[PDB]
Amino acid sequence: GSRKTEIIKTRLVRARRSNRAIPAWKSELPEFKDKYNMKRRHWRAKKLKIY
Amino acid sequence: NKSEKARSMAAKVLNCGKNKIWLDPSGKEQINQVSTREQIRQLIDDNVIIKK
Amino acid sequence: NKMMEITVNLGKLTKGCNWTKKASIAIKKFRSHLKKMLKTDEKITIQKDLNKYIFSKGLTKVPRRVRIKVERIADKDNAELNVIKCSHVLVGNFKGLKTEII
Amino acid sequence: GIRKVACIGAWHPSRVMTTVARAGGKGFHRRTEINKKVYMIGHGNEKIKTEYDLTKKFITPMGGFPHYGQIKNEFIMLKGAIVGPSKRVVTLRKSLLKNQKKNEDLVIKFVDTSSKIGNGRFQTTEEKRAFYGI
RNA sequence: GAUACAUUUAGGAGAAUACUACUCUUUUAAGCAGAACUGUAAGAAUGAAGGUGUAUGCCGACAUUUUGAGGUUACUGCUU
RNA sequence: GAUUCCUACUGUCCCUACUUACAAUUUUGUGAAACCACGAGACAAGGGAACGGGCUUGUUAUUUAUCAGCGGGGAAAGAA
RNA sequence: UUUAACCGUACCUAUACCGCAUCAGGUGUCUUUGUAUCAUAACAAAUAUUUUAAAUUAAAGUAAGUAAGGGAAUUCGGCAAAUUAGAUCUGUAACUUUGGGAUAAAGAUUGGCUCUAGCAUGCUAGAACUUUUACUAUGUAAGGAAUCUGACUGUUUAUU
RNA sequence: GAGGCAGUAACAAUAUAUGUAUAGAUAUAGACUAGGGUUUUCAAUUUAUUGAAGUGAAUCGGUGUUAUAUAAAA
Ligand SMILES: [Mg+2]
Ligand SMILES: [Mg+2]
Ligand SMILES: [Mg+2]
Ligand SMILES: [Mg+2]
Ligand SMILES: [Mg+2]
Ligand SMILES: [Mg+2]
Ligand SMILES: [Mg+2]
Ligand SMILES: [Mg+2]
Ligand SMILES: [Mg+2]
Ligand SMILES: [Mg+2]
Ligand SMILES: [Mg+2]
Ligand SMILES: [Mg+2]
Ligand SMILES: [Mg+2]
Ligand SMILES: [Mg+2]
Ligand SMILES: [Mg+2]
Ligand SMILES: [Mg+2]
Ligand SMILES: [Mg+2]
Ligand SMILES: [Mg+2]
Ligand SMILES: [Mg+2]
Ligand SMILES: [Mg+2]
Ligand SMILES: [Mg+2]
Ligand SMILES: [Mg+2]
Ligand SMILES: [Mg+2]
Ligand SMILES: [Mg+2]
Repeated sequence: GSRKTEIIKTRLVRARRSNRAIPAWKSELPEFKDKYNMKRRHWRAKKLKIY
Repeated sequence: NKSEKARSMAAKVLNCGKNKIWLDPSGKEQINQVSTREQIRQLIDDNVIIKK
Repeated sequence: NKMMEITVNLGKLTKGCNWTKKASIAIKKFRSHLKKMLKTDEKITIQKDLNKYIFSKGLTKVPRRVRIKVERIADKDNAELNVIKCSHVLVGNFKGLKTEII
Repeated sequence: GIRKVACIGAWHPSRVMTTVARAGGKGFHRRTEINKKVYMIGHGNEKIKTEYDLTKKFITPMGGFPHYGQIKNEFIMLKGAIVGPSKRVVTLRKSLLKNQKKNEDLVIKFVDTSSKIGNGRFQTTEEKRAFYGI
């Protein structure tokens, strides 16, 4: 809400980084040919609980 | 058809609402290539984008 | 190729419809009225200055009469097919005017 | 709701009887009624004259009958109300009953011919133009 | 059940209608006239209890005449 | 706050009638739930766990397989 | 003057919060133009969103209107609806804890235009002319006579 | 895991022969805090998916004093 402490910003930056699909350079490998990410979240559905 | 980008940017330059801007259907070609604030200020002086 | 001029009153056509939609109904009843006279069943199209005059009072009210002219033109999809266009004609007093053929 | 009947039947018998009132269609039925008196028989083109008037006039009122027009043929005039709307077939037949009661004669003074559309005040068209004076 | 006939549609209108069904069919809709409802149109002229002051000039609610006028056809009939 | 009587007022009533909008009736799109021993047509009397849809003697429906209403019965559905 | 360190500065105010949801519910503070002779109510500015079935015809519903003659005979009960109402001038009872009761009750007046008269200069009295007669679009107390109980202003079973 | 009832109840459905316009219709609008955390902006492909870019303080908030042995973003 444009008035954050130090801890709230450092935790919020790391939680943005982990919400991403698999990159395209890895998907061409035989290991990850059809595998896809399952731990994605939506910003309107589920809340992050940071306060 | 980049009509929505022209309506929103030209509202900021004149400090006016979106409903007052009148585009010109004759100069249809020039509006599809706008990307800067500078190109709009020449379009107002050529009366292609006028105020109501 | 001949042109027509008819007087059509919309107070007779839209008598007893719901007044919440009186202008919008007066267009659909206007289309079926000319399919009754002209036996041909191609299509009926309306010029923009005629459409603006019907909506001049609003949805609830409709002006009494209107003077029109009707011609047959070519289509915008196929060249060999046809369509019928209607247009507005300005006139002040409607007394004594008869339907003529141009 | 209000416009309904409250109770339909009792517990026993556990069906709905045919004598109760139930909603359905109405109209376009067939009826038959008796004892309508005949007053006058004539033709429509002719003028009817009585004794108690000085003027003579046709049977069709001013502006014609509503939804009908004019009469150009023979006609009959009888007393009372008759089944159905205008312009529909009506069958006439003789009476079944006998020993009808004798009454007296029929003396008709005048027949009305005013317009039946609005409140009409004039009998013939000459009374209308003599009033306004053209 | 008897006696005749058949393997019998499309589009509009209403006296018929919840959707079906029904009764009829080749003329659609303008404009006049007959018959009605409202109650005297706009414009123009002449007046007006007065008021200003000079320009025979401005500002005035309302009244009379043109006017039983003007407007409309969920009734009949003509004409192109 | 609880109770009775005068005046005015009125569709509360005698006794109901007419007009409009929104849902409903007709079309397209998205598209559920309660409930279900078997239900394949419905009744009169009998006996029976002393009030049968089915058992025993009698009387009876049927439009090419519908559509819209209604609340008599299923001792109707909810809650050991 | 290579003097003034460390952290936050995007965006949403309700279809970017909480009620399992793109939920007719709930949520701290401030600002906001014009007509409006007490105000209120209402309308217009400003700003933001938005695309295509049929219809003079059902019954029974949820809302809003009108009714000849009678006026509570309907009903446990005038439950629901109707009547009164603004402003100016006269006028005001029994009772009383002497303050009240009282805006008691009961009557009369109200437009438009042209002037006259006061001084405080935009407010108030009076006069003449005229009409299908004047708070009423919106807002706006039915009244009186008695009995039982609680002194009064106040509070309470969030959901019978 | 899949039936009947059933495509049934219940909800959504503005005009133009040529339009980046001419009209209609409903809703007062805009800023600080609590809560949300990339929803911001642009490009490409169809209120979606992927990828880049974007937050600059000596004087705007916190960091300071205390409310009679841990208290203020008004
Ligand atoms: Mg916060
Ligand atoms: Mg109607
Ligand atoms: Mg039949
Ligand atoms: Mg509807
Ligand atoms: Mg039995
Ligand atoms: Mg027995
Ligand atoms: Mg059924
Ligand atoms: Mg038990
Ligand atoms: Mg900033
Ligand atoms: Mg900001
Ligand atoms: Mg808030
Ligand atoms: Mg939420
Ligand atoms: Mg909400
Ligand atoms: Mg209807
Ligand atoms: Mg009455
Ligand atoms: Mg009366
Ligand atoms: Mg009584
Ligand atoms: Mg009684
Ligand atoms: Mg009451
Ligand atoms: Mg006076
Ligand atoms: Mg008390
Ligand atoms: Mg309670
Ligand atoms: Mg709906
Ligand atoms: Mg994005």
